Amino acid sequence: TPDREKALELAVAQIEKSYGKGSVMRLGDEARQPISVIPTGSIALDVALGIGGLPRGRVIEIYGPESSGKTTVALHAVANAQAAGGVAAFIDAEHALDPDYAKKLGVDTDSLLVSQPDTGEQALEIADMLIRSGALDIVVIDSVAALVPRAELEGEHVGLQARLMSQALRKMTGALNNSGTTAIFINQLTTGGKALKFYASVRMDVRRVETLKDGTNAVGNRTRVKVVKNKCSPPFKQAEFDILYGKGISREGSLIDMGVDQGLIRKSGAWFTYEGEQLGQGKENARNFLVENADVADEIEKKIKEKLGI
Repeated sequence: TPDREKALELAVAQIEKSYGKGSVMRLGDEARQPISVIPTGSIALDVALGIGGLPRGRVIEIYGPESSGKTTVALHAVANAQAAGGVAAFIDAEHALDPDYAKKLGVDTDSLLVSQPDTGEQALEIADMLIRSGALDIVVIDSVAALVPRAELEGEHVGLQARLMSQALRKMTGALNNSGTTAIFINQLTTGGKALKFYASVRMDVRRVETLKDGTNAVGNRTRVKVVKNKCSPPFKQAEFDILYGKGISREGSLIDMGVDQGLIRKSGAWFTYEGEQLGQGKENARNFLVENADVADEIEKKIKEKLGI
C-alpha cells in the first residue's frame, strides 16, 4: 500500500504527462475546474459534466434518436455562449432549425451565423475557416449523418465519409484548442461518428424517458443524458431534466431537483421548502415560483454550485 501508492501515482503522472490531463482518472475524483465553460441549461447536466458545462476548445458529440432533445441541449449551449458575449455559428446540413423555438430558449438568432453547405467537406471546411478566425466561442454541426461527400452527391468507393470526418477532425481539433472554440457535433442513432468517438472530449447520450403531463395533454418530456465519454472529469455520470415544448429545458426544474438532492431544498410531503420559507406545493408550483422569483432561483443556483464546487 505505501510503496505501491507511489509507483501508482508515478505511473498516473507519466500517463498524464505523456498523453494529457484526463488520460487516466479514478471515477470518484473531483473535477478540475476550468476558468470558463459553456453551461448547458440544466444544473443537473452541468454537474454531470463535472466542470459545470461544456469544455472550451474541445470537440463535443451529442447523439440520440430523433427529437430526443439533443438539439435543444445544443441550442442552450449556443444561447449561454452568446449571453456571455460570444459569437456562434450553426453548420446546417439538416435544414430543420426552428428559429422561434431557439429564440424562446435564449438564442440570439439575429447574430447567429448560419451556413447551409453544399457538401460534407464544404461544411467541415467552412467550420474550420470560422474556427481559425479565433472569433467564435461555439460552432454547432447539424448533423454528422448529413455530411454527405461530394463524390456521392456528384454521382460517382463507398467508405470515404468516414475518411472525410477523420481527415477533417485531425485538422479541426488543433484549430479548436488554439482558438478556444467549442465544436458540437450532433449525431443520430451515425456514419462518421467512429472518428468523432475518439476525437471528442465529451460524448453525451440523449433520450426521452417519459411524457410530462399537463392534466391530460403533452407539455413536454423528461429527458435523460448520460455523459458516456468525458476527458475533463470522471465519465459515465447522468442527468435528468425537463424539456417543455415551446420553452426548452426547465432551468427552474433542475434547480429544484438538484436542490432536494443536495439537501438545500427540504420537503414536507408535497411542500418544497427553502431556508424555512415555502417554495410551493408540488413541483409545478415550486417551479412556477422560481421563474416568478428569479432572485431566489439565482440564490438556490449559487448555493448548489458552492456545495459542489462547480
